[PDB]
Amino acid sequence: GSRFHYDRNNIAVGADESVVKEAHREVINSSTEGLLLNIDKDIRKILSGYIVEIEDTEGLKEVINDRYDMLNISSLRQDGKTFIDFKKYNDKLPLYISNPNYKVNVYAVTKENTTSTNGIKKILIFSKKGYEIG
Amino acid sequence: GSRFHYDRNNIAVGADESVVKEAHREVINSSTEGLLLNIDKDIRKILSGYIVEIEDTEGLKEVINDRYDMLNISSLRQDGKTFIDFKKYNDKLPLYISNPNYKVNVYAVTKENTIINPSENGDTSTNGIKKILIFSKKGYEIG
Repeated sequence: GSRFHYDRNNIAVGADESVVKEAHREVINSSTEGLLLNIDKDIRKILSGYIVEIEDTEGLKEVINDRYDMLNISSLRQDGKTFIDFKKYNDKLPLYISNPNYKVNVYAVTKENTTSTNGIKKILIFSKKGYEIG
Repeated sequence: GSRFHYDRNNIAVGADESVVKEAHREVINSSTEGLLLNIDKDIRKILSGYIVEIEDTEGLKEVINDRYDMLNISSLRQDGKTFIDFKKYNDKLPLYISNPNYKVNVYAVTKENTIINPSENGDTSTNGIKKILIFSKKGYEIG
């Protein structure tokens, strides 16, 4: 099979979940400001961005960057590493995690899956409890 | 009161300046290549690293390792002592102190005060980082 999904002009616009999931498996650093990781350029090119969501112990979810045009929250450091920035669309503040058992879920959105983010098809690429984040 | 400052996970991430300074007070060797000293593991754990600065007689200051991602100049050597390496981000050379009255200042940066990622303005400097002076000696006081 092929690692990526291609559109009708053979431009890569997506990938199966397992592929996207595996590409984000190496986290260098996590904190309430965001995630630092190495992401392959060819993976970066198939994504429109990321959705950031806090989930409480009752399973209730809150999307922090909750509009279709607030998905662009990752950028590259001078050294090539990717920072997915929780603060950018959170009033430039770190995430507030009120209980260490709350979860921070980050989802990747592929270009073929791109006002709200509900209804956006997305790929869970990071999920940790507050006590497991910096 | 409490020796350390604790984060939302009840992990120590800082402390009052008096505690940090006191934990670095006793230096085994100071040279232009850096500082050798014993630091308590529990203090090491609350630090992101150190900023090294040369300060002339007129008070003009030069930070040697000036970036948010260059604080990591400390390590444990074979005997468990900490060595704060002045060469690491100094083009791999020892500090050049032009005049023996000039100072070398070293500041510690605690985890709660560290800069994890550059600002949205794209600033990668330590200017403005909150930091704690833990060593300040003139050239003639330095090996």
